[PDB]
Amino acid sequence: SEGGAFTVNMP
Amino acid sequence: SEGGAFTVNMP
Amino acid sequence: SEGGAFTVNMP
Amino acid sequence: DEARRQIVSNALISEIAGIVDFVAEEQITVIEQGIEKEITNPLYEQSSGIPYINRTTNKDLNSTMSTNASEFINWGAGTSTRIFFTRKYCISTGTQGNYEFSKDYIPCEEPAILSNSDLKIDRIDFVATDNTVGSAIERVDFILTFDFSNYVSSLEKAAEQHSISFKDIYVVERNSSGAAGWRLTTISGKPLTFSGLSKNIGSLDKTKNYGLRLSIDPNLGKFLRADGRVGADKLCWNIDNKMSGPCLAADDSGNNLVLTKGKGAKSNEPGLCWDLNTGTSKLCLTQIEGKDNNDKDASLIKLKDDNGNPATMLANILVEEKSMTDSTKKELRTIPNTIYAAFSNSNASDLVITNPGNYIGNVTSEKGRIELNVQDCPVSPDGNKLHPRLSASIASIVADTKDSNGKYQADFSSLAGNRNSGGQLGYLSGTAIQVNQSGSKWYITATMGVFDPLTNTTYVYLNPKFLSVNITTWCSTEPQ
Amino acid sequence: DEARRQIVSNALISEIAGIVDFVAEEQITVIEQGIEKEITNPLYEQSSGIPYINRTTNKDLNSTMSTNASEFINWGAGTSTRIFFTRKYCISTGTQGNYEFSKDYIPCEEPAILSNSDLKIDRIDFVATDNTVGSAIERVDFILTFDFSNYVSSLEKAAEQHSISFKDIYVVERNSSGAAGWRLTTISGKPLTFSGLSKNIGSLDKTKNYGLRLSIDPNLGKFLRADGRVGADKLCWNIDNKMSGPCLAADDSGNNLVLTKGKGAKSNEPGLCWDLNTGTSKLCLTQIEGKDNNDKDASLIKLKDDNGNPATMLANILVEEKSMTDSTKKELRTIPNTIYAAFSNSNASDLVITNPGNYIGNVTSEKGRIELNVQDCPVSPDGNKLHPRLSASIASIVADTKDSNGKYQADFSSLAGNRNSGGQLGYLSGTAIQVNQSGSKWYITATMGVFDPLTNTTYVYLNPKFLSVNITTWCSTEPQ
Amino acid sequence: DEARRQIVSNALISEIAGIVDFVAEEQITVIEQGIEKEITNPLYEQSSGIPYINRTTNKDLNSTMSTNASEFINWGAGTSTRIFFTRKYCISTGTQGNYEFSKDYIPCEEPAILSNSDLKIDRIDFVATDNTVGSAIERVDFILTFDFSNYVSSLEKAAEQHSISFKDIYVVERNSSGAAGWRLTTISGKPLTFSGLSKNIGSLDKTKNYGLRLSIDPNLGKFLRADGRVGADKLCWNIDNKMSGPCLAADDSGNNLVLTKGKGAKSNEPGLCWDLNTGTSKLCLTQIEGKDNNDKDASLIKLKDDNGNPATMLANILVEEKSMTDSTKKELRTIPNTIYAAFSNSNASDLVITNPGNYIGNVTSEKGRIELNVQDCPVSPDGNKLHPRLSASIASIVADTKDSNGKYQADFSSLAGNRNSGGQLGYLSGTAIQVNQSGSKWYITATMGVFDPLTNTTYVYLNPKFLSVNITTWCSTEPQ
Repeated sequence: SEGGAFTVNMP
Repeated sequence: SEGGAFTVNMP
Repeated sequence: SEGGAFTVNMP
Repeated sequence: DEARRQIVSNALISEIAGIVDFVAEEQITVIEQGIEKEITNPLYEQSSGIPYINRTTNKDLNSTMSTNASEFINWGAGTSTRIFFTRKYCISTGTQGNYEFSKDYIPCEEPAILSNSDLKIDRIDFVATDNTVGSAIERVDFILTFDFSNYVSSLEKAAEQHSISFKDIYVVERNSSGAAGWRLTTISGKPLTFSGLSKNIGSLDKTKNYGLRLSIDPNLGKFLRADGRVGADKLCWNIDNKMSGPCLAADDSGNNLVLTKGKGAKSNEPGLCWDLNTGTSKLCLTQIEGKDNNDKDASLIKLKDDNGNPATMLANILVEEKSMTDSTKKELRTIPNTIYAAFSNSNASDLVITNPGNYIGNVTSEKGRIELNVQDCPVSPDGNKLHPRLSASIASIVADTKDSNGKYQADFSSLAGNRNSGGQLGYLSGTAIQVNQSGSKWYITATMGVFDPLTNTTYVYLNPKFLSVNITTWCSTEPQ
Repeated sequence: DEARRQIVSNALISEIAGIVDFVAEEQITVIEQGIEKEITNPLYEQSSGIPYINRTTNKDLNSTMSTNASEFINWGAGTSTRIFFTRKYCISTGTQGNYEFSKDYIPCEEPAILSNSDLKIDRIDFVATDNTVGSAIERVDFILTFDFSNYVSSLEKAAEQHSISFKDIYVVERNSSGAAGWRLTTISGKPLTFSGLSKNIGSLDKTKNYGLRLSIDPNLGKFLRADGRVGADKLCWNIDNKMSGPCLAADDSGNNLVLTKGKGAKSNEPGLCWDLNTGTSKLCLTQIEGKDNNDKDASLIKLKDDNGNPATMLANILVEEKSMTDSTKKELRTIPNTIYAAFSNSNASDLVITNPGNYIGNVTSEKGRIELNVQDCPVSPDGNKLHPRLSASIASIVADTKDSNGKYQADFSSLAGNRNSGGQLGYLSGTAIQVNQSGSKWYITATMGVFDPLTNTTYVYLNPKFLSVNITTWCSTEPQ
Repeated sequence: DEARRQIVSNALISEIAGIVDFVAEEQITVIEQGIEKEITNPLYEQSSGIPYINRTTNKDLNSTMSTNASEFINWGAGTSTRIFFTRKYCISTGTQGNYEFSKDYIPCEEPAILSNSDLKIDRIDFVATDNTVGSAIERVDFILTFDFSNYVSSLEKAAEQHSISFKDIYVVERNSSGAAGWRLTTISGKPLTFSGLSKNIGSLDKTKNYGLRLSIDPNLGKFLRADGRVGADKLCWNIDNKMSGPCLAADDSGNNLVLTKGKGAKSNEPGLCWDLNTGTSKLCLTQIEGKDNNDKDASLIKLKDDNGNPATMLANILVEEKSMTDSTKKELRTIPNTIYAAFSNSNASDLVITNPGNYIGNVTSEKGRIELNVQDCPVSPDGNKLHPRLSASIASIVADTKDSNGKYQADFSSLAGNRNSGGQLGYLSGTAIQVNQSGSKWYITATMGVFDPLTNTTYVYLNPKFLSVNITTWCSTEPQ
């Protein structure tokens, strides 16, 4: 099926 | 019984 | 046998 | 042709065997008003009528056979005899018989092979053990008329196959075709047994009508038999010539055999044991004392060798327990398996997910994945479908980053060496580990977030050699 | 009263059965100074005295009954006979008898009902098989004086219930009240059996004192008996009319039956099997060769079908092994269960712990916790209290932060969709997962530390939906 | 003197009983060199020679005893007979016999007392049941020559001790000393038994040579025997005096006994049970209906108490299933154990690895490591070497740092209090957990990376108390 990543933040 | 939390740091 | 450490970084 | 003789003898012995079965049941299972009921066999009621009470008294195999029609039982064509030994409702209307047996001792309709055969059961003698009405029968003689060693071989074969044997076979003769005219064929006043028919075949005139009298001994004697037709109330084993060993007896259910201690046991720990006699300990399944979770008196089973050490049993195991979420419901599970594995992306091209917010994966075809065959679940009791299960737990995880050459050094592919490849670590954001399945395969994939403080660059890694998991597999009624 | 007659007969048969049982033991278990020891029955020591050597010689049931007091044995009132057939210490000091039997064949004090009943055992005859002192006894006759068809029915019922049967019943008479005046009642010179007392009751004068002589045979040796009063040294089963099947025999312990291979087995793999005869394979518990941890020869048990494939057993399993920390001590464990679960705080109100340094949790009542029923442990052997156990291993964890709408997107409540919401991740500080219990409940709670680099804000989350664990539950002697 | 006569009679009956035992075995267990073999007894092979085929035909005890040397079997001095009834290798080199019996039916050397005693076995008659070669034997006659009521008492005593019985004892005479001159001693044309030598002792002339004929019989294989020398086709148990209980029978393999339901079972659930009779339920191993992984009809075994609740078995369990990777291969595993443990370094001195890039530890001596004893694996079927296995999964992990006192507060050594000491958290880089083994010890060690944002300092920790694992231990065919 499906697999997704994620957003991470910048200082 | 009890439970507790932990402290994290401020930059 | 052996065990080794790892290098971490510096901003 | 002996193939035809064999059919005739098989039918004859079938009839003979059923009749003996009926004589040998003092209590018979009858069907009164739709509910099975045990009643005394009409043979042994001094209140039953003809022919249940008919008895001859030639206890001796060499005594004169009876000539009284209410002592022997005329059988076969022209006789209503069969009615009294078959179910009342062999016809839908009901016959003149008064008993509905729970089982057919002989077929209601006589085997068609015997309707025109050369050897027929013409008359049956019930030898009485005493002179009381309804006395016990100690021998059943079957007079078979010939309409002579070929059939005896055939009959002996058919009786061998049906767990019965003849007490003796006699040659009988009569001057006519009356059922009361049967007498023993004699050589010099000595009744001619069939074994002695080889030497005396010549001194017999063809003016007589001959047949055989097969003598059986119905009484299933009180002793256990090779044919196993004796039920045992119990059975115990001997030790050093005393009856001090374990005993086997049935419980009330009819399904269970129960093993109990013998009188010689100083401890009360009965067991079933297997022995190869190959120099090693026998293995015993032994019942021992225990306590339940509420400290009340109880017992259990232990598979042990002769030293008291536990033994090994190879089998599939199901465990049943209440669901730890909703009680009053049962759950089944098998013994789990554990496999240590790490994901297998090594270089930056496969590792780094270029556009994380937009990335849409295919766990069936993603590089670096862990793939397994779905296990087959074992046998489960009716109405408890077992589902294959799989889960993974984190075993080792580091936020490794590119080195000066764009390669990743931290590697957990072998548990004995996880610390020997260190890598250049950043900050860990965590990991998302996902388990999916098709019809045949388990697919395990993972996503890890890492911040590199050297380059202030954020990376998302797919199935990295930096993350290793312990995978647990089992079958359960609790679905995936 | 047939109810009073039946009690007399049960007592009479009890005495008879005990006496016969003693006669039927040539080797008896006696006690000599604290210990049981096997000695020869005084009946068959040509060195014992009256009444152990007393023998009559009327082998024929129709022969003259002895009239010699050193041949028959007077019983009952006025006789010291009973002393010689009961334990020496039926009284605390000791009687004139010389033997302390390990078991009471007959009660030391005669059934009180027999002290004044209308039927009493007056004399017991030990019929000798030859003319040697201490010879074997081939029939035990009990002469019962009447102080005649009612009581025979009752006695036969009592003997039926006590697993004995009378060889024959005779009518005996005497001119006075001496124990040696007993002779057989005759009709035309023929001893009157009880089966012939129906026709000859009128030709018997009331001037005689009459009684019955019950004849019992002694042993039930050699052949196994239906009531199971005969012990087997072993028992083997037939295959194709040959004694080539497995054998069961008791080992020395008195607790174990041992199954061994038959002579027809081409392999040495004995087995016990269950068969439903409903179209599937029978299930067999078969012993096969194996090797221990030192690769020395050993054996194990295998539960398999007829195809050699493992079968399934539903049961609770205990495994015993030495503690992997402190040797010399044994520990028990059960088969575990695995539960995948995530915590359930989703919104900022429940998730964020505002002042972490001050927070004191109440793991029993915190929002988003995982709560389970404390399982019940199975039976364990005496002195091994089992404690319920629960543990948690991390399955997936990410450092999620508020999104553009103040919502947390990452959710691991379903293992098959852990990657479906990525969320907006910060830097992970780790997690603390705690397991507590009340009397009935497991409480699983967790605390996660997260730094949000977008806001430079420090967060502590309580029971978050972005943390999932594999919960392992089992029982063990090792406590929580 | 009856003491010497008793010794002589004991030898005679030993010989008699041994010979009788051989006749009563149609299938005998022979040793064809290195291995037991079932062969047809040479007595009942129509292909064997003298003296195996010799048969007399005097079925009647009053009939003429044979005078043909190829019919009776001459015994004792001057005869080579004993060779054919003893083992082929009673001398290390070998006799003229062709059979190596697995057991001695009679001793190889005739009892030393019988070489010169006054009563000797002179001739053995094997009474044939018919006129075929190798026919079954129905009576064994032992002609004992006197070199007469003193010896019969002794012979009867010795036979009483050996579980054999004389069909009859006859007086035989001969005019000279030939083995075929034996004829039955007659009084007025009627053969003289031993139950008539008392009254007819006077009419016998001393000019004849006298002896005794003890007649025995071989086939005692109709009713199961106490000594277990008769095989059962099946065995069923009783309930309430009916043959409605479970049944045991051997299958074709020779290895398995099979339990099946009785006719009284309302359900088809056969079971074997253990019962202590100490006030608690018996434990039963019962076969029940089930379904396989493809929902096809199948069965399984259930260990249950009388309430239908699962029961407990203490044993080592092996599970067999196809490898979830290669499929074409089978793998074995044991039931695992779970241990919660945390590492045990607490202070900064032990925690901090000063120079990680250069640091190489000794996992067998590092402070704070987890150390356990390597488990022993249970017995496994031949060719399935079991290896001890161990794995660790992360249970709790935080990136703790030094507090204002240089101490670390986070502690996961006790699962019930993992959250009670919080610590001062930085950013987690992850952990590398390593498991190694020597011959006797498991060593579990770990390395954790942590960034402290307060001091902008990078840390590497060794075996920290704020990292805890759930340790899984088991045995498997899959290596470490």
